Amino acid sequence: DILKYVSYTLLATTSALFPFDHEQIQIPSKIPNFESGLLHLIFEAGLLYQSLGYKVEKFRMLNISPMKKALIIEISEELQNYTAFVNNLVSSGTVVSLKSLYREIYENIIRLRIYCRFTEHLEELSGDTFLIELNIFKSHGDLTIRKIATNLFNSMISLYYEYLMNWLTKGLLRATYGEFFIAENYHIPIEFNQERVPAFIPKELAYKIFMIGKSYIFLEKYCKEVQWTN
Amino acid sequence: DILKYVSYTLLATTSALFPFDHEQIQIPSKIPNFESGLLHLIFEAGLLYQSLGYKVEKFRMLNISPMKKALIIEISEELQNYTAFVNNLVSSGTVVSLKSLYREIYENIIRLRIYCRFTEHLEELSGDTFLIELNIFKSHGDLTIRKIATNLFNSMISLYYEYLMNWLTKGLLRATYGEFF
Amino acid sequence: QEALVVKDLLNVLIGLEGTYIRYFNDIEFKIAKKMDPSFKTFSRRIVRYGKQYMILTRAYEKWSDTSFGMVLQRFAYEIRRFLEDVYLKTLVERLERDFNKVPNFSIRELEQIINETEVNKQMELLYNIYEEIFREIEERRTKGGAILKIFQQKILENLGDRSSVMFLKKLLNNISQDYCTMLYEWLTQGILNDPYQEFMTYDDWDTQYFIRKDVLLRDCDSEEDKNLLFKMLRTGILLKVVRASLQIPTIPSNSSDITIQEINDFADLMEGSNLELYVDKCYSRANEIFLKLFFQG
Repeated sequence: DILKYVSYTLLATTSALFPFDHEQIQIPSKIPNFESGLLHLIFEAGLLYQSLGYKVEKFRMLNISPMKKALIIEISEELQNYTAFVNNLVSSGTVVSLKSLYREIYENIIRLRIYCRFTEHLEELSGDTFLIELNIFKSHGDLTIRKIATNLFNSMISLYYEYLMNWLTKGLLRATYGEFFIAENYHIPIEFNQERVPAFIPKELAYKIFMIGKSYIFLEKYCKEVQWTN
Repeated sequence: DILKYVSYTLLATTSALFPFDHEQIQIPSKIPNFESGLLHLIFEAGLLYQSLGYKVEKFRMLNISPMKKALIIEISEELQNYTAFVNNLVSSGTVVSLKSLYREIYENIIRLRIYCRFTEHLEELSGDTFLIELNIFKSHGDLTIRKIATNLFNSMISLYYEYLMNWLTKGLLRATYGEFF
Repeated sequence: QEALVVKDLLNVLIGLEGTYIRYFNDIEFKIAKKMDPSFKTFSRRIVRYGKQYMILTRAYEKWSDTSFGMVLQRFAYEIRRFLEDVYLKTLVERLERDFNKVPNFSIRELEQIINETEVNKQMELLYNIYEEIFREIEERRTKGGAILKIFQQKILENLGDRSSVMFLKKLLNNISQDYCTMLYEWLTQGILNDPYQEFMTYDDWDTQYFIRKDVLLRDCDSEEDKNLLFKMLRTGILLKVVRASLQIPTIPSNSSDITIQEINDFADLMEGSNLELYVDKCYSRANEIFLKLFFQG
C-alpha cells in the first residue's frame, strides 16, 4: 500500500494520502519515522516530475513558435522513460524499500531539475530568444547540462536553417513569432534585428545575410525573376 | 465454440445461437461483457455479407438484361474471396480473438457496403440505366469506390459495343430489356 | 480483492462495447467503478483512451457511404484505417502476454506505450474533421474550393509538431489529386469537371468561364492569386474552342505537365513560383495548338 501511492505521485497523478503543499509531505507522527523520512525524499522527486508534466501539456496548444514545439516534443519524449521506469519498479519490486526506490531513479532527478529552469525562462520571451537562453545554459559546467542543451539545439537549428533557405532563395520570410531577424518598418520596408541571433551566429554575419536577402527582394520587385541555379 | 458460430454467420448460414433482428445481436447479460462487445462488431460485418449473398442469388434466375447478369457474375466472384478467408481463419486460428477476427477481415467490409447501395438501385430501373447509376457512384471520392465501379463497367460496356455493332452493321437491334436506345 | 479488481480491469480493455460495460451515446462507455486507490486512478486513464476510440468510429460513419465532398470520403477511410490498425495490434499482443504469465500483471506498461502512440496523431486528426464540417455548414447556408483553402490554412496554422504534420501531409497529398486531375483536364484539354464540387470554376459560340466566388477562391485574394486565376481561365477557353473545331488539328502535341503539377501537390505549399510555372507551360501548349487550328484549318 505504501509503495502504491508513491507510484501514483511518480506517474504525475496526485495521491489523496499524502498532502500536497508545493515541495513536501507534512504527514504527522502516527506512522514510522524511518519510512516518513524516506517518504520525504520521494515526494521531492515526484513533485518535480508532476510540475514539468503540467508545463509541457499547457504549452502544447499549437500555433506558437516551432522552436518552442520542438522543445515540447523533446521534453515529452524524455518523460516517457520515467513512466517505463515506475513500471519496472512496481512489477519486480512489489515490496521494495523507499530509500532504495529513491537511489534507483536518481538520474531522472538530475535531468528534471535542469529542465524546470528552462520552462521558466520559456515564459518570458518567444522564438529565437530560446537559442540565447540555451547558449548561456551550455556555458555552465557538468557533462549532463551541455548534453541536454545540445539535444534541444539540434531540433531548433533545423528550423532556422529552413527559415534562412526560404529567406535567401525566394525572398521575404517574416518572423511572425520569431523565426527570423525580419522586423517591420508595397512601400513598407524591413529591417535587421541584431538582438535575436545567439553568439553562434555573429551579429555581423546575420547582417550580411539581411543585406543579400534585401537585394533578392529588390530583384523580384524590378520584375519577378524565375528560380535560377541559386 | 464461440468462434464456430461466428464463422457460420460469416458463411451466410444463420446461426441458432445468436439472435437475428436485422443488424445486431440482442444477446442478454449471461456471457462475458467483453466478448459480447466484440461479438457486436462481428455480426455487422457478417449481416452485410448474408444480405448481399441473398440479393445476388435471387436476381440470378436468368432472362434479364445481360448488363445485370454481368454485375451478378462480378459480385459472385468477389464473394468467393470472403469464403476462402473464413477458411484461413478457422484452420490456423482455432482459438482466436474476436477483436482480432474483426481487424483481419476489415477490407471486405469496406467492399460489401458500397455494393449494397448498388443492388438497391438495381431494383428501380432496368438495363442502360445502370451505367448512369454507375457514373454518379464513380464521381464520389475514395480510391476503392471508383475501382469497384470501373470493374462493373468493363463488363457492361463490352455488351454495349456488341449491341451497337449489330445495330450499325445489320440494322435493327431492339433494346428488349434495355440494351440500346 | 486487489488481484480480482486488477484482473476485471485488464479483461474489459479488449472490448468496451460489452454487455456490462455499457455505452452512453454522447459520457462514453461507462462501467461501475469500485474501490482500491489503484483502480480509480487507472479507470481515469482508461476513460480518455476510450473516449477518442468511440468518437473516431462516429465520425468515420458520417463521412463513409455517402458524399459531401470527394476529399472528405478519402480523408475518413484513411484516418480510420491507420488508427485502428495501430491500436488493435499493440493492445491485443500486450494483453495476451500479461494473461499468459499470470493475468494480474501491470496495466501501467500497456498504458504508457498506447498513450504515446495515439496522442500526437489523434488530437489533431479528430479536431480537423470537425472544423471542416462546421465550415461546410456555414458555406451551404451562404464547397470544393473552400475545402482546399481550409486545409492549406491548417498546415500553415499548426506550424511545428513533427509527428502530426508529416502524418497530415501524407493524407493531404492523396486528397490533392482530384484537384490536380481537374486542373490538368481544364488547362491542357479544355474539359471542366464538376459533379457537385471539385473546384470552384463554372461555365458562364466561344463562350466564357468564371470563378464561383461563393465556393471560395483558391487562396481567396492576393495579387499572385488573381493573376494565376486569370491565366487559368484564358488557357482553358482556347482549348475548348479548338476542341469544338472537331478533328481539325487539336490536343497539344507538346509534352504534358501532369508530372510538374504532381510534384507541386507533394510539396504541399501554395507558393506563387511553382504554381506560376505550371500555368505558363499549360498556356504555351494551349497557345501553339490554338495557332495551329487557326492557321492550317
